[PDB]
Amino acid sequence: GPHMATGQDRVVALVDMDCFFVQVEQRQNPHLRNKPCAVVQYKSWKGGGIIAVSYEARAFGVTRSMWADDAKKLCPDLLLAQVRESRGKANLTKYREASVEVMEIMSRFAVIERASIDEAYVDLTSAVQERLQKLQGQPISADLLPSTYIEGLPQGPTVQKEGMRKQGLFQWLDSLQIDNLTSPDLQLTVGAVIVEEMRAAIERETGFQCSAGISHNKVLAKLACGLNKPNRQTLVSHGSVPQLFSQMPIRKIRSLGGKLGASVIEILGIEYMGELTQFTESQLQSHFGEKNGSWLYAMCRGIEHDPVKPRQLPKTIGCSKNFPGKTALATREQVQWWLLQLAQELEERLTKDRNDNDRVATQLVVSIRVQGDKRLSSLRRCCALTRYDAHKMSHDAFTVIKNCNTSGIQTEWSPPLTMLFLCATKFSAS
DNA sequence: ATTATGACGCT
DNA sequence: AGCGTCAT
Ligand SMILES: Nc1nc2c(ncn2[C@H]2C[C@H](O)[C@@H](COP(=O)(O)NP(=O)(O)OP(=O)(O)O)O2)c(=O)[nH]1
Ligand SMILES: [Mg+2]
Ligand SMILES: [Mg+2]
Repeated sequence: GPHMATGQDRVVALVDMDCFFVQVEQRQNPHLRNKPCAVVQYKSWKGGGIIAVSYEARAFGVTRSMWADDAKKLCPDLLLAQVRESRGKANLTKYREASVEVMEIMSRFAVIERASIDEAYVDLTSAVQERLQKLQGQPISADLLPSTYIEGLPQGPTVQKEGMRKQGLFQWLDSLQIDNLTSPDLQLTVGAVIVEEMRAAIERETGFQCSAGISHNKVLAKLACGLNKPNRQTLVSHGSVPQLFSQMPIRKIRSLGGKLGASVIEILGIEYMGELTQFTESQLQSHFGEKNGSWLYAMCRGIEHDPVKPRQLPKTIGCSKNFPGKTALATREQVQWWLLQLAQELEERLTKDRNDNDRVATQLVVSIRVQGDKRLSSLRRCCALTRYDAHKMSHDAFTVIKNCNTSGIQTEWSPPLTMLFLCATKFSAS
């Protein structure tokens, strides 16, 4: 009753760039704009592997993870941009720099948590309180929400998508009690006004379009963001959760798309997030552990407490390359040369990071995969990172991995290596 | 031969 | 510390 917390204390937004790498390439090359196009890494094997797809190309069935040759079968006029190659490997610098452009704009409005190269959470609670004081009980005009959808509306008592959007928005705004400065629905609405402004700023100052979700916590904001992509934002209220979750496959919620989500489905004999409400917190904890159980009990009611962390910069800086099938590294000279290539890219990125961000990494993590292992990493070993020198980093990585070499011969490497990975971690202020 | 990352939980 | 999971 009156003591049952409803998880309506915060206003949280999730901003995700639409087809990011594609937009970066379309800004640089206007010939790619408003066209079916995709971004690929490498080229020789099946035309390269697609990692980003414009919405025009998605209409033909083009997806991430698809080989470009296969994509061309679905979309013969598909245009392709290739990721830059440096020191024999894909180099993603252009997209990391474009990311910084966007994240610095977002940081003007509120503290953000960088969740990936193209998305960030925003805690708008305080900004919303400020705007509400400025409004002075003035109603919110639909003109202030020109790209906002209200999930679950319209309802009750009409052909085109924009007319649907506007009808739902008008139903929402008509039911708003702008008198109450602590109404959660009002707070969400003001949050959506601020996010319209943030997205306008991003597009004006970078040329990039994005989508966004506005809700009371990170998981609902993330889910909302995907409901109306591209170039739109969606508000998911606390009240919309029962209907939304009643037909929501468990796998659609962040964290449940893998083995745990499959176990929830299999053990409980359910399919949708809303079915979880029928179990007690102790029941869920008994199946999925104390932490997962409490999280599921709250999440199926729309409640989640994970804070937006004040963290605009990545916590690690890493360099990885796969060596599939017959390109695996089977000599010591090979392994040394590629450790050096990775280490040289890492040195360049670390030196730039130190100059920009006033910090130094102190730990080097070396991960490898050996032929036959189906795991991402076969082995992971750390050593100290005391100088930004690629030859030293690569020599140290070799020293910590050289005992994996089964070959009695000194020149050969067996079993051959199918992946190398260097990761700088444990940053300190400098 | 699905690649290149990044975050975070467990023990 | 080293390994596993999840995202994409
Ligand atoms: N290297 C690499 N980059 C990837 C991979 N997957 C994604 N990226 C890169 C390329 C992506 O552009 C970028 C952002 O990932 P999203 O937000 O998941 N996809 P997007 O922004 O394209 O479309 P949407 O409009 O649906 O949000 O991350 C991968 O497997 N490998
Ligand atoms: Mg995106
Ligand atoms: Mg994203």
